[PDB]
Amino acid sequence: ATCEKPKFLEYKTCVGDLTVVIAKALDEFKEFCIVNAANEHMTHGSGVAKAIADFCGLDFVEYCEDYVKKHGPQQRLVTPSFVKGIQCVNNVVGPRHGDNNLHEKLVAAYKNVLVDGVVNYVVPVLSLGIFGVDFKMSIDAMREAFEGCTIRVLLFSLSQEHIDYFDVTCK
Repeated sequence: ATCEKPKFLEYKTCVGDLTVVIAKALDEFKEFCIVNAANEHMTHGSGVAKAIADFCGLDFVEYCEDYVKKHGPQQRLVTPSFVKGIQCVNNVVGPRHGDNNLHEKLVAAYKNVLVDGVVNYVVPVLSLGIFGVDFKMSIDAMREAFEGCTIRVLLFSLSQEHIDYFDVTCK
């Protein structure tokens, strides 16, 4: 029933990179939003940003560049993906480690994932800088953000241990 709202919050997990998770999402959701852990300037030099930029292509990249150029930096930019099956890319700028109210800002970052009309999401564990630093806070924050929502979330990370923490905290 993957183009309808779920009855309640549903999760999927993937230990894998963007390539792997996108393939899994295409297969299991068919249609979905990819969340990109972005910077304000929507640059894609490295990491998931670079991965999404490479995967989505020049039209995606040009879209983001022109937007920031014309409209200035963005903390949440929902863009076209230019990829069949990918309803949109939600470029979410999360907090950095040591920021004031890290937890609150993490919750706010995950609440920014939601896109009106979009029911299926691929969501990375938002990093605070260094890989794995506060993944527990980040995953906890996601759940708080998503509480009660009628969405499906395919959470992915390159680390099994991030996924195991998700697993053990499922309730």
